[PDB]
Amino acid sequence: VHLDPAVKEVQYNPTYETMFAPEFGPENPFRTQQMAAPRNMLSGYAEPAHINDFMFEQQRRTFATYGYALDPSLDNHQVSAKYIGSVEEAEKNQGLTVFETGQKKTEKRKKFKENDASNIDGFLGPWAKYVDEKDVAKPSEEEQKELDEITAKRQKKG
Amino acid sequence: EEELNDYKLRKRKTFEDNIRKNRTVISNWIKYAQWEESLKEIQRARSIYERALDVDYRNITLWLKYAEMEMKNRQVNHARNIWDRAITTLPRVNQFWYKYTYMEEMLGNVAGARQVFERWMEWQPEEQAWHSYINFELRYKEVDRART
Amino acid sequence: WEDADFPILCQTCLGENPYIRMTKEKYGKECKICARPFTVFRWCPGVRMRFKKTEVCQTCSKLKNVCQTCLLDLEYGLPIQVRDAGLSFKDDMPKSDVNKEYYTQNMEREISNSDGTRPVGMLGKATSTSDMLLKLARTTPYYKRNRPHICSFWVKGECKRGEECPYRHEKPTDPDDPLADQNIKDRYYGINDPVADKLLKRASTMPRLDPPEDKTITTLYVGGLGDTITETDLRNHFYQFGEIRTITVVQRQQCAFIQFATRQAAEVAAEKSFNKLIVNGRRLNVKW
Amino acid sequence: AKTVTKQRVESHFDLELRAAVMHDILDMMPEGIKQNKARTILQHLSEAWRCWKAN
Amino acid sequence: RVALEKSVSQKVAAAMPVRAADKLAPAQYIRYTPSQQGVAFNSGAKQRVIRMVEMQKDPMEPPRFKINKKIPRGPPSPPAPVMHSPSRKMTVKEQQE
Amino acid sequence: NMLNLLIHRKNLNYLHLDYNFNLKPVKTLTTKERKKSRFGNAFHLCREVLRLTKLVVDSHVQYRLGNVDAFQLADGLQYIFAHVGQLTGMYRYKYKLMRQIRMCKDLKHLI
Amino acid sequence: RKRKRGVDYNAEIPFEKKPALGFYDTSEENYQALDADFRKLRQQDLDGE
Amino acid sequence: IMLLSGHEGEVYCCKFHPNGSTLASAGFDRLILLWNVYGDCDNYATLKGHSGAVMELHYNTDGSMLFSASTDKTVAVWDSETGERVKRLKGHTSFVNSCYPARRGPQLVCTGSDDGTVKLWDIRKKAAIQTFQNTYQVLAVTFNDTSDQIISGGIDNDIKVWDLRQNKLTYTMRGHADSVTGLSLSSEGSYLLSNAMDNTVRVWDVRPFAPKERCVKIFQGNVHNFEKNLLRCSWSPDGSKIAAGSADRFVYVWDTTSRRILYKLPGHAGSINEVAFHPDEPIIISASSDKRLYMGEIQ
RNA sequence: GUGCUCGCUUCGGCAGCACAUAUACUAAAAUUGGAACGAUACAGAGAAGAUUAGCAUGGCCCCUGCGCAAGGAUGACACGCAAAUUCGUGAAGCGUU
Repeated sequence: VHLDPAVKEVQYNPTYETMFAPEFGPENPFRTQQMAAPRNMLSGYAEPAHINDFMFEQQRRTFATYGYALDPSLDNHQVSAKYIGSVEEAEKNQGLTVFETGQKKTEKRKKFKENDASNIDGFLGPWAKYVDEKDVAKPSEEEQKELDEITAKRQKKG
Repeated sequence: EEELNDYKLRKRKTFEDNIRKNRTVISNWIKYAQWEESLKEIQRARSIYERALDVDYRNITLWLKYAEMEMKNRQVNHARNIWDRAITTLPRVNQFWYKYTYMEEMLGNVAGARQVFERWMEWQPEEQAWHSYINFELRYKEVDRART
Repeated sequence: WEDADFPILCQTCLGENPYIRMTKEKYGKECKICARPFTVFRWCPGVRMRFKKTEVCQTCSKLKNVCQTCLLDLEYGLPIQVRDAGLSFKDDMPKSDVNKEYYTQNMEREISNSDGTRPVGMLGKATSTSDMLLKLARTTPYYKRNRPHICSFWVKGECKRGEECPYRHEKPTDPDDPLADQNIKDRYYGINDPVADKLLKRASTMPRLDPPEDKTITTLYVGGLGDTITETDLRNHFYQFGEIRTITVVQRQQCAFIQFATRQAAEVAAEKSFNKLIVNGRRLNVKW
Repeated sequence: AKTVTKQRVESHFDLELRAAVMHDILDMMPEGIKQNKARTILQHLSEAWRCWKAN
Repeated sequence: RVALEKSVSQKVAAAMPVRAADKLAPAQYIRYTPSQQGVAFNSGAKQRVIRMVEMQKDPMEPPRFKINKKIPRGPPSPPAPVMHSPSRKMTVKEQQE
Repeated sequence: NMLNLLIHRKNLNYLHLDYNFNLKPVKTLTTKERKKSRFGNAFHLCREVLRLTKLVVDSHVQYRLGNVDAFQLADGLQYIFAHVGQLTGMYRYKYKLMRQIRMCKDLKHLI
Repeated sequence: RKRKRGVDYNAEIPFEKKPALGFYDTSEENYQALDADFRKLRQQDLDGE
Repeated sequence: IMLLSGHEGEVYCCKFHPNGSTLASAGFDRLILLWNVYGDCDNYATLKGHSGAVMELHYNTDGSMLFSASTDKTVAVWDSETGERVKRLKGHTSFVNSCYPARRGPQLVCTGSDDGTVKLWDIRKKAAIQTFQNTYQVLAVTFNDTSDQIISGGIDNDIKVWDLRQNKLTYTMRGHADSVTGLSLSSEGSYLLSNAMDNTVRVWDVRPFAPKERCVKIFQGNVHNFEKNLLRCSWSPDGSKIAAGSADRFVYVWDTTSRRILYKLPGHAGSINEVAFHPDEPIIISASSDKRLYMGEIQ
């Protein structure tokens, strides 16, 4: 009721009923999607959070490893929490994070080890290469020729 | 077209160099605007007058030259906007009021002319201005209004 | 110099993960258009991608109303040339460098004195929505845009660094394709943008109101009504277009014939009455 | 903003004299005067100075 | 004074540029509502949360850009209406003297 | 490398800076080149300071190579600091060094 | 061409301060272009007598 | 409205002193800052004795003693006049999430920890008198009014009530779906307020003669986010209003009778961990993770 | 990966727990434009006759210099058919009411 909608920096404590009650009247049709959203700057609403460093960083890491995360938004519907993204793997992997003992632990890649540092030109501690997938890749007998064409076609321009 | 553009470029550069050196010499602006007017490049001429107003808006002769150029080319609404701006910024320049009414009178907009006259009388102008308004009604025999 | 605390960025650039780490570098690079230094923000948009950065300052971004990185439009994600041409709009901003500098300071003066948080000066010239833009606009991301660059050594055929290689090992687009020759300036001003041209030609082929050459029939046919739409529903919609007096319905076709007092009203009616027309959840086909 | 160090002194002062006289001649004229002949008044000052030196 | 002393400090910061490195770690979070909401765009969420870190300026890097380049100055503010009294009648006799 | 890059950045490539921080020109200059290459006292002071380091450091190099006795090294450094005017020309570009240059002569006489 | 200034006055209206605009609509009215007539016009004719 | 900056970290807990004239605040910075309520709201303490995060503050009913439960595995007892750490109870193997001192004398204290133990104390003795072993972590404990019962809420969702005399679990309450971050008992002792991570605040009949279903009232409208903080709950002194911490930055006060919101006050930037009422005047303080305390009059 | 597991239970493998928890202007490149004297022809230095010290003034002109010093021909340029609003007298001839 008694509080302006065009308001900032309210000096007193307004009651719920005198601040959250609706604006009356019909909406205009003359406003596009960007124009109707409550933006503070040209693309959206930016406001300073103070979210705890360990919890931000954990969830952020979690999405990169799997593709699910717990929703950071702070209104949406105030009713029930959900995961986001590939939600099927959230229920599947029992909602773990990276900072936990994983459920899957299989099919590890194999590498050399010569942890002695006594044979010169034979030591490789943490610089060990995987044994299967190996240096000096080139993609084809014939794709090379097609890339030769493309570089030749570039020569015809200049 | 190249010789025409080179003639344009050479002349404009000499005008701009003279304007950069002699900004307060308003007569340089008029020469440039009149040269574009001779080329009928009205869109360039318009911008020269507006830029010239930014240096000395009070120069009466500058407003006149701008308004005259629009009237000649039948761009009546552009000229109206120039007169309406002029009377708001420079109400004491009597000449503007007379010329504005004179446009409406030639166009036969006897009604519109009155509005310019009525808004003028609000400022309480000199005696001679009133007589022009009186004579306006007298030319059209509205004796009872002339009385009021 | 432009010092801003947050970059104007679209959702596709911003990334698929809602937890973002980004670094703020004051005056790190010059703006690709106006050459003024600006605050550069750089972020990793996802698991495998380019680790993007802002290319143009917010000033240039405000004027067009575009994302600082991709330069696609914050309302639709289309390119600038498509959006302005659809509204028959044109930009008066000068093309030569010296006059552009003059114009730059003017807009700086305007944004500093006005509210400045708004496109509304440039948007105000053409605020109207158009059916062309709403059809073309992306409803969904295009993350493929974000994918890493092509490995130049791999194209040479001697790709050292092996399968570690974060750059893509796939064929580049053929140089004879006109779509390769793009320029940021040309995309920004909206001149000879090949991506725009492809869109506009395609969009032009979309169906349209052909019948009005029948200049003295004024009756509309509408098809697909079912049994689940009343006369009154139909009559209300047609009444917004104009003046009417005939309604007749053929139940075997499930079609109506409705006649306007003028063809002009009928043609005005037909403008809305395309694939936009939905009543009671049924989408209807309009004929003369 | 380069300074009036030493060699600049006499040329600077003669500018400030003439710039001051410009202000007075604008103010002293009645408001309906022909907005000219300012340069003519200055040339009389330069002549009066020369006559003073020559006695 | 708070308004001026701050602007003072930005001027005074020029006077001694190299007396020490600046120290900078105010790594702040801001919460953001993207305006152009949709079911697909954010992978689901209505909002996204962003960590801001000011990047470490290299002490030894010289000024990157040209500052001295002069530009044509923009036109002024819109002209104020002239509120004078009516032009009082000049006479021929005084005009001659 | 620093003073070398500063020359090449201005494309004054007709000047040469040698490994003992002399600057000499490879040809007779035009007036316009001679104007463009007239570095100020700030550049020349820093160059001559670097010369004074190299005379010190190379003396230590000569000793570590075994080309000179340790006793020769000591007399070498002593010679440098007494004679920095004669050996480096610094006082051309900053006249106040005639304080220090005198004082080293006094110390020379004293010791 | 090796110049930073010059040719810009041929590409567009150089310093297009728009006319002020209000109370009468005047986006509509527009003017006849210059009659070229490049078979009689002379350099003396553009400058005038 | 008054703003109280100056905590370097998250503010987990805040309590008014029982006489209303002074205020205590503490949190992630490990310091306990004592504020005057009236005048310029100035500070006049740093309490320094802890080595880890202060999880909860409680005064004794006369106000001479301040109790601070900490993640450092210790409970500190402070003299409010001098600021001396009077004693250090050091009996717990894991983080101390909560404490609460007895309403009636003697000076008993009870505690809940992540080691799954609920330990009773007596300030006279250096060791725990009794330990009840819960199967899972305990997030909040309070006494009842009669000082004979410990009520504990934990991550096992159920509310558990022990009896110190029989040394046995005596009744349990079921209905909450998630971890009970906060418990608080009304000044009359009849009712308990509970906050849980299932986005519900509830009032339970703690009296001996309750119906079999003890849940009397359910309140909604707070949010628990991904930080999973221990959002606390408090009663108004008259029992007419309840407050709950919420992670959506809004400060919630409900009317207990009408079950409506009455104030939903913006302005914090982070999760609000605890909200406290002043005992006599209608002043409310809310402690948030934005490193600020906001204090303001309500009507 | 390491250590501990009164772990299978051998010294082979696997499981659990504890500690340990997210570098990189991501290239060894492909590109894109704008620049350095200085030679080639051309080009000649202000003050009303001539030979000349200069100090100024103005700005999308710079160079040299650490400079709020000082030089660059007085650093160059400025040299201009330098026309801005708004009229009336007096007689003489011709045509019209």
